[PDB]
Amino acid sequence: ASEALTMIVNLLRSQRPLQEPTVEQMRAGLEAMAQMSPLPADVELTTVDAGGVPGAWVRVPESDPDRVVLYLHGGGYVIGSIRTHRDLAQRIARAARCRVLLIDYRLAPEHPHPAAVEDSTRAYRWLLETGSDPKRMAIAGDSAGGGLTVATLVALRDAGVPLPAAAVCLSPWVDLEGIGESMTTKAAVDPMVQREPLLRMASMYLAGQDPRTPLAAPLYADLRGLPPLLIQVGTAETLLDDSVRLAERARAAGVQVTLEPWEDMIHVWQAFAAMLPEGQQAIERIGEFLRQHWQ
Repeated sequence: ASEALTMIVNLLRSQRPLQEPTVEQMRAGLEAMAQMSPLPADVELTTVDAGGVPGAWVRVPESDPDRVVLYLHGGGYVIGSIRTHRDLAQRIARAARCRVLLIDYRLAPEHPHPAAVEDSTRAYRWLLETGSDPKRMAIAGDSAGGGLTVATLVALRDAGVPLPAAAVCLSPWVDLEGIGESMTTKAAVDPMVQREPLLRMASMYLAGQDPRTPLAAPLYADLRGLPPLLIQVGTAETLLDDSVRLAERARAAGVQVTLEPWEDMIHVWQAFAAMLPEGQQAIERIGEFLRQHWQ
């Protein structure tokens, strides 16, 4: 991997964003880290009420105004915000040549499952209500937001809502128990995600609900009929086997899955694209995949 990976690893091993002592310190810590990425002057951000869910439209000069990604940020269902993920959103907008709707879905512990899924589905329905066409749409998200992407598709499908052209999951979190093999075998190389913080956040999100509740943990959901999926994951991830198991489940359900394991990459490495070449390479691939499914 690029030597730049070492710089990102060193940042993460010191900041330990998922290990802050309180939820508010975790939230603030991630916001502080996100501030480090230079947000380009050509990005246009417009706040919107996306049918009862706050959001921001993220547009760049070459955004096709009729193509839209609904972007579901990471943060364990507990942290993250429009501020933390606006840079990743604009990078995707730029690569896919589309608009991104970045939503502020309800967070746990204040608002446990199923609040996040209610909000994601509501935002998607609002996009349809306001004139976006499924064939020009996609849903994407990282980490918890990658799990949320799958859950949102399931819930939309089950409600008879037309599904979008494609979806993208970046290091998705789909196993709230942390029982994948890599949770043990990649613990040494993962500078961000370990089982203890995952269980901590899962508890906040679940509020005592079964950790295999399908819309919370879509490893246990019925995935038949989902649109083409791209799953990007790094091999230096405790969450590697979340992606592997998701791909297995989706393919078994007839979904057209592309599982892309990026050698030596860390969790949501795409977010570090300002400094990490593989991050920008992976984002370019996301744009290629989306544009292909929108042809």
